[PDB]
Amino acid sequence: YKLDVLSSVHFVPKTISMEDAQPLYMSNASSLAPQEI
Amino acid sequence: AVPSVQTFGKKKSATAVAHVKAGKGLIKVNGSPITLVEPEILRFKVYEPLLLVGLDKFSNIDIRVRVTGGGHVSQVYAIRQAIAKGLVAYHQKYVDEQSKNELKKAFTSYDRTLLIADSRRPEPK
Amino acid sequence: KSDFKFSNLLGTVYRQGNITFSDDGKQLLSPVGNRVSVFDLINNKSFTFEYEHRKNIAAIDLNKQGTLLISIDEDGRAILVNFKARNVLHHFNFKEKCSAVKFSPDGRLFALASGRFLQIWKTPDVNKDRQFAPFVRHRVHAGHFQDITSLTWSQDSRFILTTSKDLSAKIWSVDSEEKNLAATTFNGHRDYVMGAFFSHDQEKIYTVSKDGAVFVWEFTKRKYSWRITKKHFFYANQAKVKCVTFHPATRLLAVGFTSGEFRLYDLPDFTLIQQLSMGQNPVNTVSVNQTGEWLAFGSSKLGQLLVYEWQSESYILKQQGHFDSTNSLAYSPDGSRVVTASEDGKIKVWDITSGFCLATFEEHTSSVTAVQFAKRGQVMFSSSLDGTVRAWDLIRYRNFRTFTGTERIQFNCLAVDPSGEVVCAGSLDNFDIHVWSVQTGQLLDALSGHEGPVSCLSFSQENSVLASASWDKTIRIWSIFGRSQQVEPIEVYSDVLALSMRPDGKEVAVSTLKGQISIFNIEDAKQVGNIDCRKDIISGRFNQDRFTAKNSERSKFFTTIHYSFDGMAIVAGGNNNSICLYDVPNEVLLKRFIVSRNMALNGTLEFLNMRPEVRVTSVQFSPTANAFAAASTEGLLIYSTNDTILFDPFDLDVDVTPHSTVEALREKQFLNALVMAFRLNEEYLINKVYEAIPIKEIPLVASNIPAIYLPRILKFIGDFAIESQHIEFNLIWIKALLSASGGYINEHKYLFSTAMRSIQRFIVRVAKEVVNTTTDNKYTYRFLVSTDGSM
Amino acid sequence: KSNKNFELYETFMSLLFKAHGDVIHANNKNQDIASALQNWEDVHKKEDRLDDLVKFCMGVAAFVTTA
Amino acid sequence: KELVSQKNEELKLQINRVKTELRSALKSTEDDLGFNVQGLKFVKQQWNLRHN
Amino acid sequence: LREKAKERNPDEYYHAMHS
Amino acid sequence: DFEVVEEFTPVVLATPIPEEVQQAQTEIKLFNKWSFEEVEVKDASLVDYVQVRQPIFVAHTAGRYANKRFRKAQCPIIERLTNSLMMNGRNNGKKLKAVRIIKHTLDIINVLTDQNPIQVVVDAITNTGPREDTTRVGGGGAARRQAVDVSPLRRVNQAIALLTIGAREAAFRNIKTIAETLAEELINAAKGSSTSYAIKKKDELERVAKSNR
Amino acid sequence: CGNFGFIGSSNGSITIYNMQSGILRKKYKLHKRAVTGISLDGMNRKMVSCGLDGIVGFYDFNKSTLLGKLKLDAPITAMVYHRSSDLFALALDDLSIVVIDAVTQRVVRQLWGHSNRITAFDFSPEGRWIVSASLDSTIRTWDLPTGGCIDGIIVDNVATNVKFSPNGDLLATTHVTGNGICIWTNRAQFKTVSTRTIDELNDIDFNTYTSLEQIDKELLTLSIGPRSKMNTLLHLD
Amino acid sequence: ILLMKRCRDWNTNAKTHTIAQRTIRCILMHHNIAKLSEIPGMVKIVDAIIPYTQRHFTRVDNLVEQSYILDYALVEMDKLF
Amino acid sequence: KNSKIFSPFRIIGNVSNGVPFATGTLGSTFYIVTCVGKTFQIYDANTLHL
Amino acid sequence: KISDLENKVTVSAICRRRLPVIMHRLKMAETIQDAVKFIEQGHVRVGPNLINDPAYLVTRNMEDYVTWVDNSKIKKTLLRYRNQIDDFDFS
Repeated sequence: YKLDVLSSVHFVPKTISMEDAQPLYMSNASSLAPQEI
Repeated sequence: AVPSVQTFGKKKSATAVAHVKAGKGLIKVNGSPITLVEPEILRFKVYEPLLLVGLDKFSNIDIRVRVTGGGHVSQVYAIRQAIAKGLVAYHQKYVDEQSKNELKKAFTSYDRTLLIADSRRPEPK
Repeated sequence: KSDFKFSNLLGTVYRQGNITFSDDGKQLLSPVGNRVSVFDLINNKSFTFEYEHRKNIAAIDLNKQGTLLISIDEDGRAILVNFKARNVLHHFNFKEKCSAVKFSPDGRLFALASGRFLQIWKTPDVNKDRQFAPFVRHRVHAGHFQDITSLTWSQDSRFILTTSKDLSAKIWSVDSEEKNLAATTFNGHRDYVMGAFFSHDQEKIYTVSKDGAVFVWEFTKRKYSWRITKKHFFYANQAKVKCVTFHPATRLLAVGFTSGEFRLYDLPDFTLIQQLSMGQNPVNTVSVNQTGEWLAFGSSKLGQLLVYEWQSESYILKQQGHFDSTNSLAYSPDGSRVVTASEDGKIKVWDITSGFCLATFEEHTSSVTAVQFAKRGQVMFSSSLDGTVRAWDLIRYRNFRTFTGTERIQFNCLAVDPSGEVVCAGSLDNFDIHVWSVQTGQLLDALSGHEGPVSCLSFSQENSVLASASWDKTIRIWSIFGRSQQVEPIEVYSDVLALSMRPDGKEVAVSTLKGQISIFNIEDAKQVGNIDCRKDIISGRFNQDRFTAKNSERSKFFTTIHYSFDGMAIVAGGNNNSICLYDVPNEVLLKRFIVSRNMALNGTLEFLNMRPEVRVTSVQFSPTANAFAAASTEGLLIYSTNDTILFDPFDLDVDVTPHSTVEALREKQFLNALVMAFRLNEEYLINKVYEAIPIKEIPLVASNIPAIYLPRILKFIGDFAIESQHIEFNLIWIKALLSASGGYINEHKYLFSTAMRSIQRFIVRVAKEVVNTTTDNKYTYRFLVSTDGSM
Repeated sequence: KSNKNFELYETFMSLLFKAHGDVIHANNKNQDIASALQNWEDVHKKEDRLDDLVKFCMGVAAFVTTA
Repeated sequence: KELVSQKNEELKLQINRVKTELRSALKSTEDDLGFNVQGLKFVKQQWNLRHN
Repeated sequence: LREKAKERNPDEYYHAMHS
Repeated sequence: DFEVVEEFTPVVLATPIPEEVQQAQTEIKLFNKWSFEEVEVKDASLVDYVQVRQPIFVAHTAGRYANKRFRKAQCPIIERLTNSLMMNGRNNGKKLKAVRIIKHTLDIINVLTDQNPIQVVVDAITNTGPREDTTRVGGGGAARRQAVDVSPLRRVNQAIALLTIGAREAAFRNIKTIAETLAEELINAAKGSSTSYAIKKKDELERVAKSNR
Repeated sequence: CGNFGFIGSSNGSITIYNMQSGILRKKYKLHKRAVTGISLDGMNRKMVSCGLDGIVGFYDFNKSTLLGKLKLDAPITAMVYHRSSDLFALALDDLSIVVIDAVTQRVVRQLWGHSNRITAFDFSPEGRWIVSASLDSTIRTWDLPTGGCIDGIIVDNVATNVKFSPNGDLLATTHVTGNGICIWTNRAQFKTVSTRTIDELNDIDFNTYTSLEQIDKELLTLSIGPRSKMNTLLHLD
Repeated sequence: ILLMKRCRDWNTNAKTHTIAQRTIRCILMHHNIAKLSEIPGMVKIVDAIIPYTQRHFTRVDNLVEQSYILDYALVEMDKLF
Repeated sequence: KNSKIFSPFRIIGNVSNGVPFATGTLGSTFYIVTCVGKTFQIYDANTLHL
Repeated sequence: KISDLENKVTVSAICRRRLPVIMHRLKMAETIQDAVKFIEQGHVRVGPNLINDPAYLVTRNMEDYVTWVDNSKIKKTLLRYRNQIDDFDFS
């Protein structure tokens, strides 16, 4: 962070839990490669 | 103090420096007028920069062109390049930009070797 | 034809401020950046409001009739919007800092947290016309010692609870005639009181503090006034209360702490209904429905938004933008979804019919550069600065190849031929063009040739030639297939960025650094024309300058170009806040849009009397939707068009009127009525005559249709059949159309390309899904009857 | 029967089948459920006309676009 | 583009015959495939409904 | 001096180069 | 009725430009004598392989016309003519000599038979270029011929090569020289007289193709 | 595009000057009496001259030829151009308004109704309405799709000039008296308004058409509403 | 279960495939479903059966979708004369 | 007479007609109040906004 | 160098990537005292885009392209003193 802010043109900003970043809602191991299965 | 502009053009080794400034029509190559270009058979190759656009775009200017180096036909290609890009630079920065890119569209519609040269050498197959 | 309104805003789903539901739970509206957005949560869609504050936005609400929104920025620039038609209505300036606004439940009045004071205003009306001075200040109150941190309204319009950073929570009456009822000042909390709420029966007042205290004030005895009958504690370890709300009609108190946690309670007994956590960064605002079911949260550090149904503990939407990053985009060649690729280093796959991030792809370490689809849009690619490019599919949603150089070199751009075999990428500090085979993930060749760094690539789509372009002022036409590897250089005047190629594969458009666009034929090498574009972009005067606001060549060039799929319009954007779009055959600007007016962004306006800076990095046209996406510093920007209000007909004359079309329809000359409405080119007339043509002559009209309205008819049938309902009627129309005139579009392939994409992604998005569902129903029936299991 | 909300009725029936169609398969060929889903499929088997229509239209669209 | 422009009633009858019998064969084998995959997914899902 | 000519660096500028 | 005026002063530059030059500034004629307008290719299948849609001033447009496969079919037909004519052992790189003898050549085909010389050279190309041809089929060693056809690029190339080498063979060392013998051979090939070397070779090639087809 | 000024004289000479230096660029001369209306497309590809001998000239202006010369049967006071929909409206002196398009050159709408000299045109920015103010002290709003009036405001003073906003909410009308410029706010973009001819099928009246729920019984529909509801319902476990 | 192992072996092709699908059809329509569920270890091979027959289902679906160009050629040959 | 599309909003560019404008004090900001033809306007006397 | 990054990368090296001292080592200026004046007046681009803050660290792969912009007084007087002012491309 401190290196590319020094060396970049534009600025760079930077119990029970969950997660908002996922591959897909719908597929969910019902989309697997048949060669791998 | 007159509005002058200066451009460069070059084929293989010849070099042509052109000074376009607000004058009254005269067009000179090493002092000698444009009617007398040496190889005598490419005189229209040096004419067609001032023949695609009409002489009324040359009524207000005058062009003195020094030319050194290169052979005969490389010299006359250098003069046509210097004439064309000097005219479009003078119209770029002393009269209207619509006339500038109208001239540039006319030259790049005739052939764009009148303006910039393929100056990058060969392919190693 | 260039009537590009600003329709949607994908990306950055919440930035700063307080999320609010509508009068019902159907429309969740959120303070994204400068503007606001509205997500329709039942008819699942999204739009973004067309207005724009002058700074970042700070507080939003809409009144309980749902017909009037007010947003208010960080300084006092109140925008009042008639909500049900998206027209800006009034432009007021409050004189100082605002903290939170709140409409009264009847809708007559609203209240405003103006620092240490409190403002009380009555709203204007929306039935009567535009006034001039419509804000009548009702009353100010000045009883505090420090700034107000929140307000809550009573159920009736009589009392407000003003909770502040000074430890008082004060109850204030709305009219002075009954002021002697309760003007009292509940003290008692240790540090800051951050909420105060009435109960349903307004005899109990809860007050919630910073450290996690809940105080229940009640009017009991020891005339006799307002003692504290019950104290509750949250007992988070070092997580103070960051936001609160309390829906009284179901007694639900939602409290989000400053460590990504939120709990929520049934308050009068104080039982912990539900406790969970969102991240390692504080939840900033909460909101409830009117009916207690939906419950939405907004975390401001990463900029993510939750909604929650807590009866059946499940969500409806869960999105997350980025923190100041959108580095490229790409559509799919069936225009139904759009990949954005974010400079934090992660890929997102939005869908344009919804507004939801249906997929993240968190794989890359360092920054990402560009994305590019191939093979009808179910294989995409992504190039990083980490040192690799990599493939993805959009069926399994997984990598399958990680192409890399053996040298740890970053990349800048990439492209891929339509016959999905080879993948080219273009770096910054080894001057080459690498190509990999996508069948076997190896490096095919180090296809050199330039003298400097390359900046922008594209493969063709008809001959699949490569067209690289590099900072040696040179573009370079490559033919890499079939025993030859033919090179052909073309030499531009100045430095070169930003290549794009026409979708018929006959010419290539390139930007320059000397503020110009050129187009080059590629079976030849002569030009066609150069659009001069250095007089019609307005970069902003920076706050770090000595120079002027126009002469400084800051971003007087175009960092990204794209063609349109008809072949004429070119859209172009640069590091300045101006999006231009041109056409090639006349070399003139169709239009110029400013992208933003945030003076928080530094180089935004022209006359301002490090920083985030406004920038546009990738622009593309839609393959079907007649919209274009920009990838700004804010997020994805979607400017859409329509066949609506612009009245742009096609060779009408004196007799063709909508009355004449509808009387020809009732006199049943259906083909004459259809061409009489398409000459007029108006939305309701086209839709009416198209629905009201009955079924027994669809072969007659689709055979005797003219040969010049057919791309318009195909484009309309597609863009009506996507969001239509009559799928068998649409399928009958398309069957008749491309059975009667099938060979003609095949001999005139190119001008039907922006229509034949539409009716093919009409089929593979809804119709084939419905048909495989009824296929599965038929097969499950056939199984459950044909076999016999009686245990 | 009435051709309205066709995708919703198809997904309702498939939701029924994959939710608790196991009892349907188990005491299959009882007279009540046999005639019930027999007339259901006597109505449902007309609904492959749009199957024939999309298998026409997607193939002809791909053909007249590509070749 | 020449197969359209040909003029042969015998050839177009032959095309109709080939078309209807080929689509009958392909819909038959697709019927077999779909009935098998739905019966097998029922078998697996009720096994998991027993003791997942 | 031939080596400095082959590395001339064509963008040098001082106050003394006005005349 | 309709009128457009653009220039208003009589434009005369301070250097006196010749009147033929400022007449040519209206419409570009070849060598300031011959209009590329009203030149049509009376045959089909050789349009867009001859190129008479660009009025040039002199056949010396020295752009790069050979670093692609088919992009030597767009430089104009008389520039390809003078460039194919320039080559022998006595002359390579003598292109101003080649241009001056093509200038004398088209001047005297004007003074003999005034259609216009570029029209004469274009339909001379079309009548010259052969249409069927023979190749050596392998057969293990048997000298059997076989009949093929020729693409229009091959027709135009072999046409300009046959015209040039026919003028070479017709003024190797006898009375005339290359200029007037190219004139006479080219007007014979333009008329279709079957007295020129070009149509003799075309008839011979098509005759052996017709024979062992 | 701002690089060309067009001037129409009292002897038919329309002179086209370049702008940012002031030198003359070209000079068209078609009319033989004076010239009253000049305009030009966004594409710099079709310009229109409109002279009160009664003739309208369609020129190319990227070449310098003309390619159309329509004649009319009245003198012409004024002209206005809607560039977004290639249309342009003409006053006449049989008191008609004739709007014609600059591509197909037909006489596409003939609008009667006024009773004196008309003195103000403007096209609304969406191209659906024109507003004309006329010396019988009236202001009429013509909808050219139906080719008919919508309302006629009888303002007491004669309205001199009528312009629109770039985003069609404001009318700026000046009258013959009163120093200031009167401003009118429409109720146009707030709700659709009727299309009914006044003097002294409700779908096409109010310019909108809702989709009916189904055509007939044997034509399938889908779920009237969203499309992800089916996928959520099939996969929500 | 031995024949089912042979069927799972045969299923992952495109030539030996319709044979496997009609074998599993005849077993599935001529046996007991609770028998086929409580045969020991007979889910560990039908879970490998189902994606291959799903892939073949989509492949034959795409081929029978592509087969309508003969219908298009028929309607165009009817439109010719 | 009465319209149906355009409601009249504000005469702009007019600050007086000849009627004597009046003045007064709204507490702090002195306001002048002028007559224009049919309607009246109110201006501030510190910034001369309206 | 792998483990001896403990001793060499100091202030005198981490400030040697700065655009003033890279400018002075590229001999684009007399000294830092007016190199900061040039790059604060906004005459100096690196890559395609202009850079104004005089604390920028030009990287390894951008040291080759830290050159003056077109249309600037110093580029004009440099080409005037060399007498090669090709005035077609703006200067």
